[PDB]
Amino acid sequence: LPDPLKPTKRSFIEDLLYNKVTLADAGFMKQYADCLGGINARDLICAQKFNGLTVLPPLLTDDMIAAYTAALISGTATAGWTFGAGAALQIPFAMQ
Amino acid sequence: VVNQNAQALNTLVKQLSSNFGAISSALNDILSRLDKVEAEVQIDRLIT
Amino acid sequence: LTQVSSSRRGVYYNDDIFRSDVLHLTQDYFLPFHSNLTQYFSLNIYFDNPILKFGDGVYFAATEKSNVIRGWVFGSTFDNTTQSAIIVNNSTHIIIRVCYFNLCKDPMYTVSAGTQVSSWVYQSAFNCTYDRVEKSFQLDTSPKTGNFTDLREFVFKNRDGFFTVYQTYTPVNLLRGLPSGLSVLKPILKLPFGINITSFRVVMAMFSVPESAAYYVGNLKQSTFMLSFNQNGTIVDAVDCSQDPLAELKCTTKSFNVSKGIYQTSNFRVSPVTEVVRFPNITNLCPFDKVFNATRFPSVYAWERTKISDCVADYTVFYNSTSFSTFNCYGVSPSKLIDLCFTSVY
Amino acid sequence: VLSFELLNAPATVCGPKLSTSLVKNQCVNFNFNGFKGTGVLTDSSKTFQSFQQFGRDASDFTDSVRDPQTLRILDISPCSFGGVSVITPGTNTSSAV
Amino acid sequence: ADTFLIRFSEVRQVAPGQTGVIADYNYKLPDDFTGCVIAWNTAKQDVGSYFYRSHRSSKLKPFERDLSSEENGVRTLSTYDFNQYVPLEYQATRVVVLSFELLNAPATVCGPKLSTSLVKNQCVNFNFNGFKGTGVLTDSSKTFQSFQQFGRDASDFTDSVRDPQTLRILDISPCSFGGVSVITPGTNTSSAV
Ligand SMILES: *[C@@H]1O[C@H](CO)[C@@H](O[C@@H]2O[C@H](CO)[C@@H](O)[C@H](O)[C@H]2NC(C)=O)[C@H](O)[C@H]1NC(C)=O
Ligand SMILES: *[C@@H]1O[C@H](CO)[C@@H](O[C@@H]2O[C@H](CO)[C@@H](O)[C@H](O)[C@H]2NC(C)=O)[C@H](O)[C@H]1NC(C)=O
Ligand SMILES: *[C@@H]1O[C@H](CO)[C@@H](O[C@@H]2O[C@H](CO)[C@@H](O)[C@H](O)[C@H]2NC(C)=O)[C@H](O)[C@H]1NC(C)=O
Ligand SMILES: *[C@@H]1O[C@H](CO)[C@@H](O)[C@H](O)[C@H]1NC(C)=O
Ligand SMILES: *[C@@H]1O[C@H](CO)[C@@H](O)[C@H](O)[C@H]1NC(C)=O
Ligand SMILES: *[C@@H]1O[C@H](CO)[C@@H](O)[C@H](O)[C@H]1NC(C)=O
Ligand SMILES: *[C@@H]1O[C@H](CO)[C@@H](O)[C@H](O)[C@H]1NC(C)=O
Ligand SMILES: *[C@@H]1O[C@H](CO)[C@@H](O)[C@H](O)[C@H]1NC(C)=O
Ligand SMILES: *[C@@H]1O[C@H](CO)[C@@H](O)[C@H](O)[C@H]1NC(C)=O
Ligand SMILES: *[C@@H]1O[C@H](CO)[C@@H](O)[C@H](O)[C@H]1NC(C)=O
Ligand SMILES: *[C@@H]1O[C@H](CO)[C@@H](O)[C@H](O)[C@H]1NC(C)=O
Repeated sequence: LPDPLKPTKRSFIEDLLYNKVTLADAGFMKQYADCLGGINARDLICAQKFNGLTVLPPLLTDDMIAAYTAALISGTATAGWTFGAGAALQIPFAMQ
Repeated sequence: VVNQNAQALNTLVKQLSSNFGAISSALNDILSRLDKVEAEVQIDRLIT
Repeated sequence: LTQVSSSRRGVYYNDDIFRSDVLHLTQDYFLPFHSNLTQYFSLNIYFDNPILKFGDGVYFAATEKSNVIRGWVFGSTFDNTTQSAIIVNNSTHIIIRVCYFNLCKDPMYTVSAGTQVSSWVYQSAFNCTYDRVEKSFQLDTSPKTGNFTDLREFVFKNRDGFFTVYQTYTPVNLLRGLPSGLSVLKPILKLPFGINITSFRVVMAMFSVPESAAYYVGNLKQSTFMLSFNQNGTIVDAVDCSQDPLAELKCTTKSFNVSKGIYQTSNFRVSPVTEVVRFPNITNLCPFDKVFNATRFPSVYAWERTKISDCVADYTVFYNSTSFSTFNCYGVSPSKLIDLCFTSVY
Repeated sequence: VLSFELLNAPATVCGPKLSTSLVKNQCVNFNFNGFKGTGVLTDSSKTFQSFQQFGRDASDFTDSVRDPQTLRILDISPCSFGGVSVITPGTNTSSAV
Repeated sequence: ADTFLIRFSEVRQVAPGQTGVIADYNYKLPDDFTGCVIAWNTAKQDVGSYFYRSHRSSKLKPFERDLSSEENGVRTLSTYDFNQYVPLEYQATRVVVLSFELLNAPATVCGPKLSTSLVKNQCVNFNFNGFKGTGVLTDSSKTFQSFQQFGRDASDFTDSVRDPQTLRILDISPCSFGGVSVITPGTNTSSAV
């Protein structure tokens, strides 16, 4: 679960799962200012933008997905198997 | 998945250097050498 | 010279082919949507008809009151050394002549209300290469009228030696200005002229000073238009895809109707307007006389080889001297070597 | 029998043509020693050799060119820039985007 | 029927995409030309002095004409002498240039051809003012304009045509009709289908 005493909205294992897939090589998050400068005009991303090959961003961000996972884990811990059928029913974790 | 998408986009970018049977792989040295009578049979090869 | 907006005006038939039930996209010269035309008056309490600019086409819409606007005079310099292509009614016929004209400073007319009719369009003509007279009209109402009644729109296009005229004529009840709406035209004339046209005028009827008239002059520009056709073969809808994002979206989606959502659009936004030319400054004329016209050319089995460098390539000096039996080029076109630069010539 | 050639070298034989002024940061169509194109010219800072006229990309697209006058380096960029999306409701509902 | 008279060596310049003294300053053809060029040598019946523009301030547009016998301070009109006893590259040559167009308009100039009878509801190969094609002809109830000859489909396929003999509208349909399936057992078993 996320730590409320931290600036990040993701947990420790969720932070370790990030910084393991290198997304910088694909150029998913690139500005148009550095492409128009001309100093690094021989990049492999600015040619894709110059030839009309753009990459659209995903709808859901990472913070929303982290909130979804945290909600699912908290519902599993506090309620158990019964929050997927109807309303959430509290039960101690030992009895679950 | 990331490597495959990046490789596909890089291949699509790099596939612009094939002349496809025309006299050049660029549209600027075809339009600045041949007149409009016989330059239309070279641009269509590039488009197709 | 006040400027009035032209809302969805000036749509004609740029192609002579017949099309029905089609959303075909053209790329030709059109009047841009919501463009600002100039307003020329003819009030008495003046008479102005300056030498206008005829570029790739002209949109001419005149709100006449009683036949004040008669016709047009085309040409290039309006002098003794260039041919004009007037289209003027004599109040009974229509004469289309392409001669060497001798027009005055103000080509006025006179009306029969003042008991004086004398066409003063031009002094004399000579070396005329085209002339035709047709009487497909009735005599105009020479007496005047107290308000504007009808508006006539005209478009002239000169291309490949062919002069095409498109016209429309609609009745309104106007007091000042130009109405808003979509107007289509139809071809009536496809004459062969053979002259080049860059400036044109308009002839107006004076009474001894006219009462009231107004005409508007626009210039066509290169643009992309999407047109709609019914089962009759007429245009019922036309959108200029260079003014609004919705117009570009309609052009990209290939339909006049769109649903609710977000779509990616193509680029019909920018267009080049000025040209940049950069050449090295070399002024030496090439030895085209000591290479071509030598004293003794060598025999074929011992042909020589000469190097050419630091030159300018001007074939025009051969135009009034010699005629080549054959001249054929491989690799480059024989018409694009005037403006080319080479690195080594043997 | 004349036999010309075109390379990435300084020219020696050229046709009669008058040079004009240089316009930057605008969508223009240019002409550099018979290399007719269309793009946006920008004062560049890349380094060439002592004889190179125009550089090339990975897709054989000319992006940097040296003008024959003043011997500077100019960068060429496309006139259209990026992707533009239009968000709209239905046409029967409204016409605001 | 554009007609003029040039030297014999310049006939190669009357073509789409050429240069010289004829295709630059005298008479230029458009790039999308659709016509015929005819030229023949008459060095005996054409004797005199004929002029041509040597130099000009600018080139010529397609099918453009200028009769300026003197521009600025110079004539810009050189002359060559046409006679016999002269080299064949320097002899007169009449040139006639034609220009055609095939629109959806009534025909004016046609070739010699004899018209036959009209057969309907049969698979025949037709000919309507040079429009050669195959199909089944039948009477149509569609309404045309006052000038148009053949109306097109949504796939640029001519489905209706007007016969110039009797002014009426005909419909054109393909000879083959739809999909026809064959049901058979194995060949080694039988041959009935
Ligand atoms: C129509 O032809 C005339 C006559 O050649 C052109 O008038 C001159 O054209 C030259 C071409 O270099 C210009 O430098 C001059 O400024 C023009 N005007 C005068 C008064 O000499 C005219 O430009 C041609 N029109 C078009 C649209 O090409
Ligand atoms: C090449 O130059 C020669 C002279 O070396 C030219 O021949 C003569 O040119 C003069 C010029 O004043 C004429 O008056 C003579 O009639 C010419 N004589 C002959 C026999 O031609 C010649 O015209 C030039 N051009 C070519 C293509 O040979
Ligand atoms: C052919 O054209 C050339 C080029 O214009 C003419 O040569 C010019 O002649 C005049 C008059 O003698 C001189 O003032 C110029 O300096 C010449 N120009 C050049 C570039 O040499 C020539 O007279 C024309 N006629 C003939 C018969 O050759
Ligand atoms: C309106 O006229 C002005 C000049 O007053 C001109 O610059 C402009 O292009 C015209 N059109 C529009 C749509 O503003
Ligand atoms: C124009 O040409 C005519 C030809 O008849 C001549 O009479 C007249 O004097 C000329 N006008 C000039 C040169 O101003
Ligand atoms: C009609 O034009 C002719 C010249 O073709 C002229 O002589 C005649 O006067 C004109 N008619 C009228 C009524 O002005
Ligand atoms: C037409 O031009 C020619 C050539 O200059 C001249 O001889 C003739 O007189 C002109 N025609 C008229 C009617 O002036
Ligand atoms: C076509 O135009 C005619 C008049 O020529 C009119 O009666 C008819 O309604 C029009 N048909 C359509 C489908 O627009
Ligand atoms: C949009 O849709 C309506 C309903 O289908 C259709 O009749 C109409 O022609 C369209 N609107 C236009 C082309 O402006
Ligand atoms: C001529 O070329 C030189 C050398 O490239 C350049 O410096 C100069 O600006 C050019 N123009 C003039 C008018 O001297
Ligand atoms: C000639 O053409 C007319 C008009 O289309 C037509 O009525 C006639 O049948 C044709 N044939 C003969 C033999 O007159």
